[PDB]
Amino acid sequence: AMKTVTVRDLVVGEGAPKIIVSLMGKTITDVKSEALAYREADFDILEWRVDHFANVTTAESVLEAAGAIREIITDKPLLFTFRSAKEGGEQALTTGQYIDLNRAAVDSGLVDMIDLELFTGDDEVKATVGYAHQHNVAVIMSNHDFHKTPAAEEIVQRLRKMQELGADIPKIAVMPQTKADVLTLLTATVEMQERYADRPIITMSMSKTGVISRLAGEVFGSAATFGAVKKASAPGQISVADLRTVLTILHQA
Amino acid sequence: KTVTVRDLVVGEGAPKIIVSLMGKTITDVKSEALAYREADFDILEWRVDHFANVTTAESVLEAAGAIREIITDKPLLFTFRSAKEGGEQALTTGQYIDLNRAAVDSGLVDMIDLELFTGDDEVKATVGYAHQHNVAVIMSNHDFHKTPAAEEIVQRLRKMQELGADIPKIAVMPQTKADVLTLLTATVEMQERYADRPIITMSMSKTGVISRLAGEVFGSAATFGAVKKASAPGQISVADLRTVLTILHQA
Ligand SMILES: [Cl-]
Ligand SMILES: [Cl-]
Repeated sequence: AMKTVTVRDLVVGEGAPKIIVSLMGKTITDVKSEALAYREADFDILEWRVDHFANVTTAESVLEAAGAIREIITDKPLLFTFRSAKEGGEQALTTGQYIDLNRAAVDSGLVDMIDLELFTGDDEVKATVGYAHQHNVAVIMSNHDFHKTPAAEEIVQRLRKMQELGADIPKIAVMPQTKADVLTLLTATVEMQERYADRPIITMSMSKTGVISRLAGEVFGSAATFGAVKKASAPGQISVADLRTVLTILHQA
Repeated sequence: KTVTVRDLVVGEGAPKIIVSLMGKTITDVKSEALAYREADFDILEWRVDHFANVTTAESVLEAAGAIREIITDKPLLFTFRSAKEGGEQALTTGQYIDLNRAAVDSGLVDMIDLELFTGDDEVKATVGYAHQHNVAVIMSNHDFHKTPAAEEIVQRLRKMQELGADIPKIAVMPQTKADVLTLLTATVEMQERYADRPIITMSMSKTGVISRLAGEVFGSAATFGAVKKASAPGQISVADLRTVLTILHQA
């Protein structure tokens, strides 16, 4: 049976899917103005897309920015996410730099969760998951394909490997090229959820064509969904207000 | 291609909303029609099988007239849902065909619903008759216990086209979550390979609700909502249905 994941008092895996929004700021000044602009938006988890932050290799700066968000947004769990260039991110980093950055986030005491990419390297992932858990920081383990939708079987295999590597919440986002691809993503979601999952999972088919996948998580088994405040962090994200509207209708229908 | 009934263009843009009106007497029918005046829907389906005196031709056409007098700006779809497809009363094939012919000849309805499994010759003759009077035909099939394989759902939709349906329609019942996706697969396959007109598909119950919401992407041209009482499992409130369809259209 599926256990839930509680982050800064939000319980993920129960009830209606939770809404995650991404905050993107190049400088400390932008991060602060965006955080202020997000303050009153209707979402559940705040993801900080750190790869949008210039010169992330200056430790003191990343810390300062994290502290700035944490003081403006006091009522939401914070997810620290450096999306690698490999998986659609805005910046290149070495594996070493990537792991150091996430370990720095963990020991800061400022973040509730970190995002770690499944294909970073098994050894590095196991170690960083261990380090996170030792500091009471949850891990969303992710995989993204911005060009195509892999076969359902391959999608399920990846989500299963995320569980094996210790993810608190497995997450996969794929790009549909056809309408059938959207159904392939939902099939994988259902099969994973019904046969192998023992914790919450997050799945999505990107683009306007895949939008339905961001709304039907309650029936098909995705525990959270991404929405946009102003600009999307990945294609297909709709406004958090509209997202909450639909999720509530579906929760009570 | 599209199907235009009055100023409503079916097959274009956001899926159109159909709601069912159910009443046993003329007074019930008037009461419901008045209540529906404010609801936001596109096509009014009269579930004739709920009417208590369907074998009295004078009564049925008075009820239809009553509805048309009240709802003057929406196309009216005349639907006698047979007991064998989950409806409220049983009629012989002859009575059912005669009832639909009388509806067509009345000039009061814009569309009729004919069940695919009525009998090929009777269906062809009634389709021809409706068309001769400029009445559109939604051809339907329902299964309240299971979901046929995708290939059989497609075959049925294809047969509906062959028999001259203006709009093929199929409703199936999911026993599992995978069955909901099977209905959507069949909808996509039909739409992309065989359809040359609008189609309506739905997986019933709350479990299949996605199928009532995602027609713009997957290829269903209309969807049923409920004003106060559902005409089949899984229908959601018409207001909420319009909200979701609009959000999906504007995404
Ligand atoms: Cl996303
Ligand atoms: Cl229905």
